[PDB]
Amino acid sequence: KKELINLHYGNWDAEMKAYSDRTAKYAEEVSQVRRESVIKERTFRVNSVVSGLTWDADPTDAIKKVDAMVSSTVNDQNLPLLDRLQAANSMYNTAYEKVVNNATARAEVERKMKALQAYQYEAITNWNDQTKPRAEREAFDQQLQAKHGLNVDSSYMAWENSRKQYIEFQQQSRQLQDLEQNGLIDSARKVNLSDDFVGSVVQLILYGEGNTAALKERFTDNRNFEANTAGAGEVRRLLEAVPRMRRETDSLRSDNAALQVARTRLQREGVTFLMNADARTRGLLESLTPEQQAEYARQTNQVQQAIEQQIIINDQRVQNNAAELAKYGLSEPEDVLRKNAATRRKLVNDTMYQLGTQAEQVRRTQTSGY
Amino acid sequence: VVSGLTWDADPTDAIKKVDAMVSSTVNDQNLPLLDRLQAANSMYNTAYEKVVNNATARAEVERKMKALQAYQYEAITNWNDQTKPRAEREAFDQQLQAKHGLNVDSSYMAWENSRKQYIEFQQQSRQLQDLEQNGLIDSARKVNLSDDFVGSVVQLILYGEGNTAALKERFTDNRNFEANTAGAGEVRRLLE
Amino acid sequence: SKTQQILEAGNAAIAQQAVSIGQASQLTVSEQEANAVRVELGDLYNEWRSGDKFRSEPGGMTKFRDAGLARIMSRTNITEAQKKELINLHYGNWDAEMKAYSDRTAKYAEEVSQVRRESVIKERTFRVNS
Amino acid sequence: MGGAAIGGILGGVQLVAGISQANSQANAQRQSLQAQAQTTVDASRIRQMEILQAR
Amino acid sequence: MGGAAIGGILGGVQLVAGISQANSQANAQRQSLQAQAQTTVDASRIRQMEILQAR
Amino acid sequence: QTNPFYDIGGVSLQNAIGANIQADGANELINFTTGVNTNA
Amino acid sequence: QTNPFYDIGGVSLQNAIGANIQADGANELINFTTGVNTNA
Amino acid sequence: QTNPFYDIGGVSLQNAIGANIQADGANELINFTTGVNTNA
Repeated sequence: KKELINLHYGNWDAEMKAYSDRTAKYAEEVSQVRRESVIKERTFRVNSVVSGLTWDADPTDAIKKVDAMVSSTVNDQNLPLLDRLQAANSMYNTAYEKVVNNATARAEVERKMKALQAYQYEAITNWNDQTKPRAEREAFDQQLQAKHGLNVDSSYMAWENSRKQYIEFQQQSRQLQDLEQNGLIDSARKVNLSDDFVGSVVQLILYGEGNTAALKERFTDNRNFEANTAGAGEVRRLLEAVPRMRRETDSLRSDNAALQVARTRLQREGVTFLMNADARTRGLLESLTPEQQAEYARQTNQVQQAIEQQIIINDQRVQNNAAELAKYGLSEPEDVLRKNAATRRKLVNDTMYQLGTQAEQVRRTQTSGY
Repeated sequence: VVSGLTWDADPTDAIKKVDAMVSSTVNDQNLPLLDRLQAANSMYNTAYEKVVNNATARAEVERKMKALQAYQYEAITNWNDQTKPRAEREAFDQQLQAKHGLNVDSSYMAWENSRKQYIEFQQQSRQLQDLEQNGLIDSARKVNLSDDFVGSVVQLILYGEGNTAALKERFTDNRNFEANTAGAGEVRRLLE
Repeated sequence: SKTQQILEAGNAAIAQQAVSIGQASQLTVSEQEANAVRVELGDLYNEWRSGDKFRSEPGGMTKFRDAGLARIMSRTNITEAQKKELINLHYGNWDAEMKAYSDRTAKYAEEVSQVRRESVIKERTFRVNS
Repeated sequence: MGGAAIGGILGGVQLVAGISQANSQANAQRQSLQAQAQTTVDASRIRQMEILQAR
Repeated sequence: MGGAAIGGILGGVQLVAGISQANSQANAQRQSLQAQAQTTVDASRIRQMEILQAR
Repeated sequence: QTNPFYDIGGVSLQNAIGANIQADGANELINFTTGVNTNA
Repeated sequence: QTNPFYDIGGVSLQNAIGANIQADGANELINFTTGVNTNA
Repeated sequence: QTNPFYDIGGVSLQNAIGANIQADGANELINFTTGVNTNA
């Protein structure tokens, strides 16, 4: 029976292997079509730009446009490093071939290709290191791109957006302080509003959509003292602590489940459960005639009490973590937080805009009768 | 998801999505143990086959298969035991799943929903107490509404069409000055 | 030929190094297998060019490159230098196709610019003449 | 009815129920944030009206 | 659906997002400038009305 | 509910695809499989 | 999405031109490659 | 009231299924036999 069922299950596994191969072909075709469309669009724009020059046209604008297009291609986050490097190679080679006769433009294109050479040398080494996390490797890759000046044009827009968001956050904090000073908002409400500010900012930085690394670097720069009391330190602490404590909470839940399973097995089977317990339960615990088996039950009572106490401590710590997470508003599941970031920030901004409008009305009506 | 990786792509996101899908499959109550185990095995096998050339991904997938194998070894003994009731067997199976880190996302979502429900319960009880002394509701309507509210909570916990076991665990078992109020004690007694 | 998947660090580094940036770069078992895979790559390129696959298929250039890389990387019994040479040949074919596409796009842009300039010049000349 | 259509629609309704449950959580938080903002604005407006009367 | 169809449409989604993401903030800046100009005009006309009533 | 999915495997795959389309037009499916938000 | 673009190269170029048209009717494309603003 | 139900047995089963449909569109029947709520 065992060998027949094993044969049948292996046959099923082989057929599922074939099905997975077909699905792999489908998904590969889809991704390949997407990447080819993007590359062809970028290359067509570059080519039609570089081909518009006449017999005596100045190529400075064409070279600048090619550089901006290469900036867009290299900084594109949906493409792999190989495709981006190869597309940049094609664009730069076409630009060199078309404008080969102009000495100054040829020298500029050669300098750009040497910059691309050095960037390729460093990015190949940085990208293929398996001892480095994906997020930090991506951050270092963007840092290298900014170092060689490839993505300055593309990164400037996001940098300006992040600066505007930071200025808006500081203005909101100062506005809330002035709102307390005028008397429109009580002290209790300000705690909730500031917690909302910090939670919305952290949600945008962590679970938001798009390359929000610019705002993360903006808030991480503790050297800047501009409104450090506004809550920048709180935002940095939350950014450092939220993923770590979520992982800790998940591990504590797993440990609590292990302890509950161990206690249930100990109650149902007795001391015999300790004979063939798996390694993890043995580590957690570390951290004959019926008479001897009755002494074993007496010891089992104390073991169960200790297990229950450890469960209580772990549950209390998990409760504390979840409570002070929900204090800010980041206790929702990852998908829910991801879908509910931009709207939350927009609601915060609209609420503060209404508050500022009312405060402005009150202040404007403050006029002397003399 | 697994096959969308490029020649030089990093499979961290793909492995996380595989983890989420296996969590959804194993936690699914509408499938038997054999179907869930077999589907999870096929998913892990495909993921391992498509990332064999990456050492870190291979090690991660191998460790997750070891965890799933331990879960299968325990759940074979758990599920086929005929001396236990269905509710106890399902509770022990959920504890086994949470022990090996399989149903992480679903368990976290259920716990968060139960926490929100309990906070709403406390806030509604406090609102009832405020209403009684505010003069809006007299004593008789107040006690009738309190009885109706407690009965509705108990009915939701018992006969609700969902995974309400988390709220039952929250009510019956408590850590510090939670579930120790008169209303929560009455809810525990009614549940029993 | 298996589908594209994740490579080792060394193989991926070799594949990305073969992208020659700048105008400064252009039987035993291993030799026999390298010759066979080179012949296979040449036949694949000939089939793609003659069959009009670069235009009819939606993912032409990317699919050609991915197929070439799949044929090259599926052979684990090939020395690193031979793999570099094969990938260089494949990238040269890809660059030739890209150059042909560039010539076609350049012709299109030249035609558009010439038409516009001719229209303006003919307007002005007709006005002066009349 | 039939033999396969019933199973197909049962599976489909299960999947739709799960997806709509996730979307329902998202929309519930949407409305919760809406209500919180509206309550804050209303309280501030009441405070402003009281200040104007005192003035 | 299809193999090259859905891939084409989802590549087009990325392309159209990239193209229109430049115009989006330009339109937003236009809207903000118009809003601040209208606020300036409204405040100035309120002050003018006060001056006329006093005179 | 389209022939390529039949070619990939089974008819129940068509059932799953139709279920996703009826749910959100395969928005979550496209987002989770490819990483592209069809309706941002 | 026109035969000249197919003749220039691929079907992917047709997809790119269709994306440009769906975005702004190739306004940005014509401005970038040629320097003429169709919609001033 | 469908040919498969006649194939299972009798015309009386067809009458029973018609009664189920006229009652709630076989909602209670589907829920009780299968455990899936068609109309949650």
